[PDB]
Amino acid sequence: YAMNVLGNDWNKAYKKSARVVGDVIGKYHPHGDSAVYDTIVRMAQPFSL
DNA sequence: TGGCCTGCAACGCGGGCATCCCGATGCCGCCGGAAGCGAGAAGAATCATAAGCCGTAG
Repeated sequence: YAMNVLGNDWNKAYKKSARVVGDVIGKYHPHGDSAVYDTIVRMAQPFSL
């Protein structure tokens, strides 16, 4: 939902992950930073999904 | 297509009968072995008590 509200489509340029992590911690998931980053890494691994 | 079962006819040998000689055997007495499973001991299958990682959380 945060990535959709931010407006980062597939046909756009890349963006830094720290901004997205900070936004998620600030608005919706204020439960640390390690879990969100680990979830992002897990979603980014091709051999994991 | 080749071989087998059976009817007809001819031949032979053994079933039955008795008994004399005979071989097992039931019984009796004396001696042997194995069973008797109960118990002691060893081996093995199974049960009971720690970790390692799977991913977000502190």
